[PDB]
Formats: sequence, structure tokens, C-alpha cells
Amino acid sequence: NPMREIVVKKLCINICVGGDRLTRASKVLEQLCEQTPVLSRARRNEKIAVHCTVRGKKAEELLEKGLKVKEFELKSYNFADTGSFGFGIDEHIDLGIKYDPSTGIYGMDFYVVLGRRGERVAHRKRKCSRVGHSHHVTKEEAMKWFEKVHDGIIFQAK
Amino acid sequence: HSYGYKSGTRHLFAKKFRKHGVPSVSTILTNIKVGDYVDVVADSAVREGMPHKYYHGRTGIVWNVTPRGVGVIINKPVRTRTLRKRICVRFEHVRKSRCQEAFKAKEHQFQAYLAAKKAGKALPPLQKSSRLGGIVRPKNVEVLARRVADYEAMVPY
Amino acid sequence: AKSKNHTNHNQSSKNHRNGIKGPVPLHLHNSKRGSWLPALVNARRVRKHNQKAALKKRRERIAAFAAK
Amino acid sequence: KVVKNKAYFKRFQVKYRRRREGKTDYHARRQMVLQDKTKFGSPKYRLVVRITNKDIIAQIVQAKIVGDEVVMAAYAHELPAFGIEHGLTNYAAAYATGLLLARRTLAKLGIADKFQGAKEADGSYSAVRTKKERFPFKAILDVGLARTTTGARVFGVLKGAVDGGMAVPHRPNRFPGYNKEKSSLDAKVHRDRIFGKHVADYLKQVKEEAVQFSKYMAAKVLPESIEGMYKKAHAAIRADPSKSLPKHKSYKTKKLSGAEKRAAAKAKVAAIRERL
RNA sequence: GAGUACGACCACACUUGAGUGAAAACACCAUAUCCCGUCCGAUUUGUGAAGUUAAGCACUCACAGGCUCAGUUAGUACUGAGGUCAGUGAUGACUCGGGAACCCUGAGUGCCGUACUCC
RNA sequence: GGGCGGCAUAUCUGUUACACGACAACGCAGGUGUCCUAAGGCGAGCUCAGUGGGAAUCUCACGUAGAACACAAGCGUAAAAGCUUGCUUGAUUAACGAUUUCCAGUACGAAUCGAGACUGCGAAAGCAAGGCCAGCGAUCCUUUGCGAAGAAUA
RNA sequence: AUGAUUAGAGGGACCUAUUCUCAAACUUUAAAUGUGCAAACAAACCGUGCCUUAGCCAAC
Ligand SMILES: [Mg+2]
Ligand SMILES: [Mg+2]
Ligand SMILES: [Mg+2]
Ligand SMILES: [Mg+2]
Ligand SMILES: [Mg+2]
Ligand SMILES: [Mg+2]
Ligand SMILES: [Mg+2]
Ligand SMILES: [Mg+2]
Ligand SMILES: [Mg+2]
Ligand SMILES: [Mg+2]
Ligand SMILES: [Mg+2]
Ligand code: NA
Repeated sequence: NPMREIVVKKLCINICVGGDRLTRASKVLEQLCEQTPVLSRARRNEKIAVHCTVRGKKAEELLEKGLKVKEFELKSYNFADTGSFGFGIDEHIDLGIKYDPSTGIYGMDFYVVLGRRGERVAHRKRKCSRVGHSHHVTKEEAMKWFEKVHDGIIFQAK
Repeated sequence: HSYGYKSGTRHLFAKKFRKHGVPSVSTILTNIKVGDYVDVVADSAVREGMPHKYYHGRTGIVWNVTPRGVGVIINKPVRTRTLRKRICVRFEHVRKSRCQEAFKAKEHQFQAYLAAKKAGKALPPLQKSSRLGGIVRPKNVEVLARRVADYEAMVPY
Repeated sequence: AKSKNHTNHNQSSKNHRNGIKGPVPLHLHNSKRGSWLPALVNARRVRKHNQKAALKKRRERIAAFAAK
Repeated sequence: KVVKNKAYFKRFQVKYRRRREGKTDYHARRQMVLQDKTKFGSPKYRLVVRITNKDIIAQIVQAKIVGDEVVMAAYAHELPAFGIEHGLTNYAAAYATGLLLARRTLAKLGIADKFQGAKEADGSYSAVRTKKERFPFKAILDVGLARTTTGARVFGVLKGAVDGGMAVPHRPNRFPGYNKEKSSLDAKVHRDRIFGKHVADYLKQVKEEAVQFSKYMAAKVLPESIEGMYKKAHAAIRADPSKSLPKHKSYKTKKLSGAEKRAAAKAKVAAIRERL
């Protein structure tokens, strides 16, 4: 069935600055995603982090770049029971950067949400319900998808 | 010392178990007229126009209707007399009372009987008193007695 | 000194001595004062008309009786 | 630790059926159904708009304890009996369905030919006539759970009904072309959206593109012939509103009785006992 | 025999697993020039129709969990009225009446309207 | 007993309290004289506390409210009564309308249903004259506001 | 459900199924005794009877 095809729903690039450092992170993220990010609030109400949400072909291109950065360094525990996985590649300069001396190197933290088509059922306003459990992406299905993309799953514990 | 407006209403002004929620659409759609008998029952989920705790579970006559409210006359004993207290509530706290249902049914039945007798039709047969005597022809006849096993059984352990 | 503050002990006896009088019938003292004003105003107009009709009806009754 | 244990189900109170199906907003429905208690239950009508994926539903509804009473309905899937046969879920279709429902209810109530509305759609705003000569039929608008954004098609059905002779109380604030800055309406933008000029522009661009508009491109639906089609559809509606589309087996499954289910369970128990 | 829209009562309707689904719908769905709204056409708004029942949805199943109605518990527990009743007493029975609850066990697993449409 | 102590002196929840209402103790466990231009009003979006999988706060599922609603408590509330946010001042005026609570069926304090004005929000139905229910004050005296202008042979 | 509480059993603690005991300020359930209203003469019923109304309703 063509409706069981696993696709990428989003990439969630996140910078956790924990002032001008957060501004440099915001500028870098905007230059890296062609899209204005949103600052986060901690919890006491200061801005701690900067994150963005990427979709479409921009998200797929960003995933290709970040995957090349890590060179297929996806351990098994990187994957989740929701069918999602992520990885953190430090020094964004690995992906094409300009190294403006005003904003130094920065450890972007990529995260990938893999899901199947038809998930609107759980997020639409009218008639919101639950996707059937057969239609959910599993850990194994995410494994198969990744090993089809770029490979490199080596088992670990910690 | 504490005597508030809602003093001692912990269990009175509370929803029944697994029956919480805002009033229902039938309550919104019920038409209340002056002269209707209504039961005053406080809806704890509204907290507007709610009757004082005294009038919960009293039945009275509607004397006044406003766009969102109902005026009910309620009898209230005090010392040696009963007053006729006019309370103001929102419509969510009254229910169409069934206190005259049997009387209305009786009057309807009398009109129906009058019409039938005017027409010469067959009146329903009369019910008979169950208290009259007669022959009993039993199906099973058993001995009613105390046995040993009863005293043996109703002892625990 | 210290003495007894409250009791209701003999009070229902006293209240029942001359009995608990029952309520006034609903058809007595049914003043409409303070009820919903638009309906009150309309009903007043109807009542004025009904008083005029009663006066005319009595006049006609007097004339018809005098006819006999 | 477990959240969904036996006690969880024992204490659980289900929502209303239409709430857990995600159809009815019961706060809004209660406020929409409510009237002055001094009205003593005099008739009150909701104009219901529910745009599905392929269809537009418009109803004149009366709330009753036994269930809502539908007086008149009109559907955007019944529009090709009036001309327009494509784009049955756009703004022009919503407008046409609204006008059809207005004319149908006014004819069924016998007050047609006495309340005409705006014969030519100009897109301007005229305040309704309400108690709040002879007053026009009044219904209130029920959008349901739809987002009431400026330009949304639910107000397209609203506008169609208003031009059809209804008195549906509204402000022009959500009609397409309303600018929230100046607090004013551009009636020409509303006119263009009513007669489908936006669809015509997008279709012309899609033709110059050389999946979208496929049934359009399978016919010879030129962009310049849209507006006349919608005008003629308006006229055909005003002519004959009763018009519609031209015109035992069972697939139910046998549920087995409780004794048969008991026999099935006993047999499975016997089998598992023998197998071990 | 079904579907959609609006519904009334609000689990016999819920939850968890599996299975099947005619037609028409419903919905997933495709897409952003315009109205409109987003960090993100995800949601939402507009325009659409290449595909799919994979999910939602509808029906079936489970010695399923809950829920509803019965029975059992039990004339038991408790209780209105009575005694110059018993007992040192705590209490208890008796006399004229009222009369439960849980555990457990049996059955059941939505229903009634308005309009419109498909077999 | 009085004194010392305390406040049971005005007053609010829960319990005492005996399945209508009422019900005492220097009975029990606690509150009150404030605080808020938003912590008031309305519309719209959203869902909370906690869990579990995953990324050198961000994510996806579960989640009957186990959070929150200024302050003690009870009650209530999940497309909200909570959180966010947009624009607002119904926290104004309101012809001596009626009513509840206390109760003598007197005031005071708090409430409830209204009628009129002028408005806020909303597409609309609607919803608002404060923050539900504790948070307060007679006579006399002092003190402030209202009785703009312009008209009328009266 | 909220609180208090003994012990084992299965996956030092955690969980899962229960088990020893129980609450004036806990409760799903729930009596007896109670407590409002009604039980035809200023009322109610029937007629789609007439008049009236600046009331409601799009009108009737
Ligand atoms: Mg109670
Ligand atoms: Mg004394
Ligand atoms: Mg009592
Ligand atoms: Mg009592
Ligand atoms: Mg007065
Ligand atoms: Mg006062
Ligand atoms: Mg109000
Ligand atoms: Mg207020
Ligand atoms: Mg508040
Ligand atoms: Mg208030
Ligand atoms: Mg207060
Ligand atoms: Na007003």
C-alpha cells in the first residue's frame, strides 16, 4: 500500500545556549535554515535556547548535510519507540558556514521526526482521533528507513 | 464562628459521581411559564443565580419569568407561620415539577370516561380487591421448619 | 457567672401551641410589583381596556333591562 | 507504573458522544440554542454551515428536545443542476449554496417574492433588519468548529443567504476584502471572490504552467468564462429553487448469540486443556 | 442494509488488542497565485482531484478490563416503636414494622429524532 | 470563682451536626480588616500535574485533571472557569423595581433576578455593571460632587 | 478515588496482582426515621368560541 510509505515529517534543529551568545545562535540558525527561529523560555522565565522547525525539501537537505557531518554515526539507542531519532553534531562549520568572527562555532543539535502519511487525523481540529497502532512507525521501521538512506547503525547500551 | 451564605454545603452543592458537567441542552430548551410548578434544585456547576441552601429540594409556583431567571414562591415555616418567600434563580436551577402528574392523569381519565359514556361505548372492567377470599389450589406444599443446619451455618469460622 | 446559652427544647411546643398557620392561598396577595417590566406594562394596557369594556357592558345591561 | 488500571476506568466519565467524536462545541451550541425565557420557546433558527472536503452543507435548523429539526437544506453538490459544475468547494460555490438555501426556505415559507435581497451581487455590506415594515426571516449563523478567519467560506454562505433575502445578523468584518487597519470593506474584492475571479487567475496561471485543475483542463474551461457562469447560476437559482440533480440488499454481519460465544469459549478451553 | 449534516439521552456508547468493509459519502490526500495565519500551508486559511482504504470512521471478535440491568450476599447489617425485658456491665435477644452495601454470579454491550443521499 | 493568659467580642470554610432546615462548648483544624488597570470584561487559540521513548531545553505517545483558579477551606470547571494572546474599562451609570441570607422576618455587610443609559468584546448567538461565595460601619459634625449655557411677559 | 496500614508472592528498591487492618474534618453505594409539593368550588378541564394588547415570533 502506497499509504504506508514512511516519510520525514520534520527536522527540529535546536541550539541550547543556556545575551549575545543567543543572538549569534539565532543569526546562525536563520542563515542555516532560511527561516526565522523561535527563542525558548526556561522554567525562571529567561531565554535559554534557540530552536527551529524545518519541513519539506529544506528539511531533507539539512538531514543529508548533518548525516554527512556525523558520517553514519547513529548508534542503535539513538532511535526511539516513537519511530524518531536524532543526533548532535558540534561546530556547525562542518555544514557550509562563513565563520564570521562575531559569531563563533556553535553546537547545533539535530532531531528528526519520522512518521507515516495520514497523521493529520490526530492533529486536525474537527474530529480529532488516534492513529491506529498498525499505522505507527516502529523502532525497527525507522532502522530500515535509515539503513536505506545512509547506513551505520552499530549497537550500544549507553 | 462561621455562618456563611454557603455554610455547610460540602455534600449538598456537589455533583453526583461521574455526573459532573455543565447543565444540558434540554434544560436550556424547557419553557417555564408563570403558574408552573417547579422543583428548586441547585446546579453546583453554575454558581450564578444559585438558590440559598434552604430552597434546595423545595417545590413552588412560578410567579415571575425574566430573560434568564425564574421567580418561585416557596413556603417556609418560621416560628408559628409559613411565609411565601419569592426567590430569584437562574433557569438552570429549576426543573419542571411532576407533583401534579397523578392528578392530571386522573382528570384526563375522567374526561375520557365521560366521553365514552356519552357515546355509549364499553367502559373498562372494574378492578377487584385482592383482599377477598377464595379457594387456594397449591402447586408445591413444603414444611416450614428450623433445622440443625441453620444454626450450624450462621456461625462463622 | 457561667450559665446556659442556647437550647431549642420547648420551642416547637410553643410554635405548635397556636399551630403553624398555613400559607396564604396563591390567589390572594398576588401583587405583580417587581416582576418583569415589559409584560407588566402590556398587562396594564389590557387591564385599562378591560375596565372600559366592563363600564360599557354595565351601561348596555342597564339599557336592556330598562327596555323590558 | 500504570495509569490505565481498573480504578482508572471505574472513575472515568465519558464526554458527550459528539464531543469525543469532535463534532459539536457544546458551549457554543448552548449559547446558540438559548433564548430569552420570556420568549416561551418561540421559534429560533440556526443557519448551519459545514464544508466537507468535497461538499458544502447549509441547513436551517430548529433545536428540539427530541433532536434538531431541519427545515431546509442545500448542498454544493447540487449546484450543477444550475450551471456551475466545478469548484464546488470554493468561495463562489459557498455563496451559491447560501443563496440557494435562502431562496428555498423563503419559497417554502411562502414569503418569497416579498423578500428578494440583492438581485445583483455587489459585495457591499448592508446591516440586517431585526427586532433587536414586515421583518425578514432571521436565522443565526452556526460555523461549528471552523476557524472564523477573514475571507473564510462559511461567511461566503452567510453572504449568499443575506443576498438571498435572509436576515442573518452579521458585521462585514470577516468578508474577503475587509481591512482591519482602516476598519472598512473593499466591496470590489468581495465581488471578485464571489464571482470566482481568484479561481480564474489561478487557473490562467496553471494553464501557463504547461495535477492542479485537472478536471478543469479536461474540459475547455477558459478562465474568462467563469464569471458569466456564476452569474447565470445565480439567475437559475432565482428562477427555480426546487430544482435538484436528476434521478433490498444487506451487508450487515451476523453477531453470534451469547450462548454461541459461550460454546466457542468452552471449546477453546477444551482444546487448550487437551493440547497440554 | 448503509452514509453524511444537525441532534436528544450521554460508556449497554468507554478502553485495549486483533478482523472485515458493496455503492455513495466521509476522510486521508495534492498544492500555495490569490483571502488569511504560522519558527514551520504541521495546525489554520485558500484552490483542487492525481491516488488510497494504510489509518480515521462503520460493523465483527475476546471464557478481555470497565459500564448497565438482574440475582446472591440477606430478612443479614443497620433502624422507627416497646418492656418494672436478660445481663455487673459492655451489650444482646425478643415484640410490631422498615430494610442495605461490597465481594461473588447471570445476562447485555447503545438508543431515539430531522433532512438529504447510496443500495 | 476572680486575676494572669486567650478572644470563643464583628466575621469565613471543613468538622462538631444526629442523610430537609436549625443546633452549643475557653470543642477540633484553619482563615479574615487585605491584595489586583489586571489578578476586572470579552473573543480566539491551546491543555494542565505527571509519566515513558529519544536529542554534547527540544521532540513523539500516554495522561479525568492526580494541575491551576491572589490569600484558609469546601464546591465547581478540560475545544474552560486553567494557560497564552488581542483590544478593552460592565470595577461606570442605573428612574427610591423586586428578592435571598441574618432576621424581629429591622437595619448593616454580602448576594440573586431585573428595567433604562452609555459602552466593551464578538462574525454571531451571546457574555459583562468587578475579581461567586470572608475582606467591613448609624445619628450628629466635617468635607466633596451634582442643580452647564441658551431660551419663556411668566 | 483521597489518606492511614501488616505481610508475603511473582517482574536493596521500584513496580504488578492482593492481603492484615481503618477514617469527625475519606468515599463509589446507601437505609430506617425524615423533609418539600399535589390530591376539583376565587382553581382545573373542554371550545382550534369572541374581544384586547406599544408582549414573542418572518407572519399567523
Ligand atoms: Mg450531595
Ligand atoms: Mg439564660
Ligand atoms: Mg436531620
Ligand atoms: Mg440537616
Ligand atoms: Mg426599593
Ligand atoms: Mg446592602
Ligand atoms: Mg449579569
Ligand atoms: Mg464580574
Ligand atoms: Mg478571574
Ligand atoms: Mg459575578
Ligand atoms: Mg468578596
Ligand atoms: Na442592560
